[PDB]
Amino acid sequence: NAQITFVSQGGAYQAAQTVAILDPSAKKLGITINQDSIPDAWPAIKTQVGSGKPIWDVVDTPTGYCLRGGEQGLIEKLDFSKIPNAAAMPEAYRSPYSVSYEFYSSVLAYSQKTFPKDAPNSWVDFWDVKKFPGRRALRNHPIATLEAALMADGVAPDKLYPLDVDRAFKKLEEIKPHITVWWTSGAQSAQLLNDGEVDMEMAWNGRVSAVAKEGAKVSFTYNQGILQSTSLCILKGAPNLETAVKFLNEAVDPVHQANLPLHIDYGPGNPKAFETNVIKPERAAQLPSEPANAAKQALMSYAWWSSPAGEAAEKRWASFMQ
Amino acid sequence: NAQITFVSQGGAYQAAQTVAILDPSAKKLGITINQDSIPDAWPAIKTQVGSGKPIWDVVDTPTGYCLRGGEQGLIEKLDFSKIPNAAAMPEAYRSPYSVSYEFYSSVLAYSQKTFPKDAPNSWVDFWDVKKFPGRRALRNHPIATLEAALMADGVAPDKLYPLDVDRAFKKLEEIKPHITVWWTSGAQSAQLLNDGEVDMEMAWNGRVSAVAKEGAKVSFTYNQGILQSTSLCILKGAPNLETAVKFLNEAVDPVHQANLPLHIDYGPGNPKAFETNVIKPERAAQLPSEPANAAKQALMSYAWWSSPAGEAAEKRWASFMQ
Amino acid sequence: NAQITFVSQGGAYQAAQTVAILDPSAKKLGITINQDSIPDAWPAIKTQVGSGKPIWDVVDTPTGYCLRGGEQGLIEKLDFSKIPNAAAMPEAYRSPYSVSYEFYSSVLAYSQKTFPKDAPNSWVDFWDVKKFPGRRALRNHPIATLEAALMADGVAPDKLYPLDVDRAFKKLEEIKPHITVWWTSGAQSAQLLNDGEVDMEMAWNGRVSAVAKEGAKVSFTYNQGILQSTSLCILKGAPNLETAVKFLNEAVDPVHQANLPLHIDYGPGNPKAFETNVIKPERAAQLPSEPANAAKQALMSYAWWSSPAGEAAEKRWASFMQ
Amino acid sequence: NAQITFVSQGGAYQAAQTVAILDPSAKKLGITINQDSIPDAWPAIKTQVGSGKPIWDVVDTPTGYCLRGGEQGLIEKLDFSKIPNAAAMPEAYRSPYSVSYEFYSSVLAYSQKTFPKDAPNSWVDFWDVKKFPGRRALRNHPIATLEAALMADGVAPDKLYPLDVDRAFKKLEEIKPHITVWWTSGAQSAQLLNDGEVDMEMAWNGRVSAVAKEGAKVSFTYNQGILQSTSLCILKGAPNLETAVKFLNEAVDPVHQANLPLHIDYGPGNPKAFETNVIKPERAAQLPSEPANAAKQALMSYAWWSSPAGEAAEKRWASFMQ
Repeated sequence: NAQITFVSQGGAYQAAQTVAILDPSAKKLGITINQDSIPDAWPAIKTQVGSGKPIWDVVDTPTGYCLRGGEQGLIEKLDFSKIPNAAAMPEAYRSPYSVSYEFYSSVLAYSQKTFPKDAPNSWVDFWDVKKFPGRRALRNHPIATLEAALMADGVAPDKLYPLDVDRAFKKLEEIKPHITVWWTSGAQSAQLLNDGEVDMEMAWNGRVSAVAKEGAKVSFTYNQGILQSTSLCILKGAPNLETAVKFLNEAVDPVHQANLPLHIDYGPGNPKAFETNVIKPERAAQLPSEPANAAKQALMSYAWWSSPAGEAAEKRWASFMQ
Repeated sequence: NAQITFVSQGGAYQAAQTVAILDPSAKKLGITINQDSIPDAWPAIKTQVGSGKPIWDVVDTPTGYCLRGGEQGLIEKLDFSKIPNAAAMPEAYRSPYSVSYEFYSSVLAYSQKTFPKDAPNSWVDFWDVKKFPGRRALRNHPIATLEAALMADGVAPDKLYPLDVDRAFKKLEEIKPHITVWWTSGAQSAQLLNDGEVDMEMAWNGRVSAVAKEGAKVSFTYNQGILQSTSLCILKGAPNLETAVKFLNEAVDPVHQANLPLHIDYGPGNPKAFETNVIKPERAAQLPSEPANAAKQALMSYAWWSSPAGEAAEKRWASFMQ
Repeated sequence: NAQITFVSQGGAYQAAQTVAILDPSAKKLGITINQDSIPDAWPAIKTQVGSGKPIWDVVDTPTGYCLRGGEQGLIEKLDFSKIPNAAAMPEAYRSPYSVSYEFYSSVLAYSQKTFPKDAPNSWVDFWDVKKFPGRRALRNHPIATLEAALMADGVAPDKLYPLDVDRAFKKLEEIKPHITVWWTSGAQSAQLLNDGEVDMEMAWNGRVSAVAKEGAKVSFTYNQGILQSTSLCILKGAPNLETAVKFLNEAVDPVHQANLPLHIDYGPGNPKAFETNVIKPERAAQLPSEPANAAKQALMSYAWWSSPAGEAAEKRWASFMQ
Repeated sequence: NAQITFVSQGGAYQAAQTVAILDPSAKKLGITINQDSIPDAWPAIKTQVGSGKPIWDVVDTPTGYCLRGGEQGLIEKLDFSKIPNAAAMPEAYRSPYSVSYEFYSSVLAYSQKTFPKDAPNSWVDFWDVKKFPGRRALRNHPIATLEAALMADGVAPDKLYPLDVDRAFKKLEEIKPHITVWWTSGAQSAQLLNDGEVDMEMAWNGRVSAVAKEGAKVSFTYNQGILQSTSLCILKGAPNLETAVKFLNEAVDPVHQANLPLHIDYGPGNPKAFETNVIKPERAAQLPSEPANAAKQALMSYAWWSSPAGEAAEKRWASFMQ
């Protein structure tokens, strides 16, 4: 009869979670997991927790929000001695407030019709409209976008942080007159590649993979990709705290975690998933957080984005868009 | 292996569809159903279909949109000779472009803590601030909201259309100083009830149901509720038209339809679902479209809302809210 | 050696507090009271409390903020059995989070040079530029301003709430072309009366009293004044909670409280102050919260201003100012 | 009974002035000193004096403003034959329009938790992110900030003026990606140190002192601090000119001046205060303007900052921050 409410970003992503993680976890614990979905949980987290009576227990959200939340007292400090699967993960994969749930990438996607050979392969390529002609799109948001701009200006993937925001914006202003559209949704970013409105764009790898698999002649590279993650955390005042903690342990179980990539092109939060032999070699080669793919990417710094510099960067975005 | 992309509104609702309709249909047809989610599909549908190469095949959307969509050539005129389960539904449950999928209600919800006995039971009660004191919320949108205002003014549920828009707005302007919050999302509306910020509000019955299951001392009545529906349609140019047509038939199969209420508090688009003996009597009595429940409610006129009068009413809403 | 940090709005007000309340309290408890000042404490309260380590213990702020703070979990719930002076105040003068500290009024001030006889005496007078010619100023803020606009439109002082905000703004738009300036600071509002730039304005009674006493031929009426208050509260995570609680008890001691009006034209938060015979009859006649003065005024509803309707009213202000 | 209105910056600082200077001066002169507070007096001074009827008499303000004010005819040219305590101060401590009131510093403050030993001890250290890792803040303002940047670049404290503005900005642009927060108020700067959001920052020494007294494990050094002052001046047209002139004389009486450091960590405007034996040796050694402490610091040039070059430097700051 025990119960929690679990919230993620919906779509193929949440359906994939349901098959690999939510349903096997509910069945194993003997609980009911009520689901919700929201594109961006942060403002609702603040309102819910502030009231003292949030309707949500467990939130799957980009890791920076968990950190910001913990730092502002909105998120439960986790007692890891009650979450052995997470405690057995390496320290880099968790915070005092959260545990890595899955890895995704913002990548340079492109048209194989425009580029059957010699595709753009880095942000320096993306910025060079002369050497690589074609319509382009970036996300209407500074996250990952600033990192790409800095890499286009020659910064090494492992020397980005703390971001030189002034420098990133100058670089973005430079490319602006060559950006056909600044997308606001994943589906939009997929449609832009599918109908050939752009020849290249930054996109989430899951969106690119899905449209490719549907038949679109598009692809992407992990080279200079921006490697990101969502994490699970528990809201302060969660009405089902004790049950939520038990669920957290199952949600990062290696075998459950290993099953996620069987249903969607995202890597397991828990790297022990690769030890289960659930993920076949071919499949593993496609995932954002497979060692060789991860080594090609900039690892997003959630310390930087959760800090005041991240907030300030976001405030400058609105100003930038004109 | 044939496939389609199916789009709905995510959350508990899309999870419930997956268990009852999507997975069994996919298994039965031997296909893959890729899912996506979006709050409002209309704008993307225009863009996708106008490109001639949409990424979505089948959309689940409030029935009114299907009507406007079909007229404007954004969705397929269906051939019901190929969709026998739909063809056998009464004509009132379908259009030339769509089929009723699911029924939900906008209802008067209220705190049982505040109203242990003698709860408000109609929009007349909701407008009666001296008899029923307390904090109140309405949705920041004209749909259902205008009908409630007319019923508040004594119009009978079965005599609403065509709506006397002037009269609705007049009643609305009268309650306005007494509205605590004009909510904008389902989740917000549930949180408002859960944390006691409002003692009564219009809300979707599914949201109220879910909060009450979590343990909140709240309830609602179907009396003077506004009975609404979503329908399934196929994008014009859908890349998997044939498979999509076959899925629709499975989507409104009476047994699949009957399983939906087992997982969420919405009524089946196909009334034949009540004859399957799948739903328990006690559970049936809780559904928006159960006959006894439907009889207390206003049946939304999608013909009126999709007409020029409906458009003009939406355009006024902006002026009203500010 | 015990210590607290106490924060108020500075100026003559804080100097007056220091003589009547802070210094006698520090001396009686044997503690050190470190002082700070801020025009509007709310944003800093959120940042400080959110960090878990606020530098402030006790905040004197308009009562609505204490309520909003308590409702959002930023402010300590007071254990009144440890604050006998406050527990002995009537329930209407405290909340679960705060205790009334002092009363002030927004009043209709005017020039005795322009109006040596038949001065404007209500908001209806203020809005009638024909019957009462002269330059006018209001505050650049909706607080008290909306209440006055509604009273000018004929609403009774005791029938304002919940505010009909639409109606208040229409009324404010009507007077707008006749407002010479919308003041942003108390000192500015005093200077406007002193140099005759306006003949009448809404102003805080303390500002008007001070400039009058300095020699300016100005006065004001309490008729249709807006009666307001600040309250003391303790921030969650206060580094000196226990000492802060002890201080709270002394800060609303009747005799200390009775001394405040000897140094500034504001009424005691604790009405028992009038029982001490510290405040002379003549002096008492000048105070915002003396029974006869209070009876002439609209009593500001902090329930209304601390609620979402208050926030929405504030958001409309920015839009209004053009 | 004669009176004046005295204006300063409120907070602990104005409270400390009241005990040490205002109350004793009022008692000695047999007058009433009405107080006001404002963060920045300049704009109001222009308005008040331009009306010919200011409400303020005596203003306490950063010395640079006095110079510009006097030149533009906003404040009285003082007659020092009537202010003997001022006349006997060295000429460097006064202008024709003002007298040094109090000395404060902008200092390198830092966490002792983060730096138990080997704390940063100069702006060179502050700029040295590899040797001294940690979060950092600077004030969002060019004053003191530019000097720190020049010292960071190796300029000696006594060789700063006229400032090489280009070089300052170049150094500033270099540290910029490493600045966590650009603070805007003293209180914010104290909170940042107190809650560990920064491990080092420029801050006013009074703010750091106060936070350290509260128990925070923080400190600062006078090394390469920027030594600054406020002065007293009288508004042109002051309604109580004669009384104001008499107050100034009492305000810089050596004994009154010597009492100020007993209540706050600022140095006396009148150096003769050190000869009164009022201040304890250990306490003197903590003051910004103690000789040994002054010798480690840059003495702000109010002549430079008030010049056209200074104005031009302020105008560039806006361009730099965005």
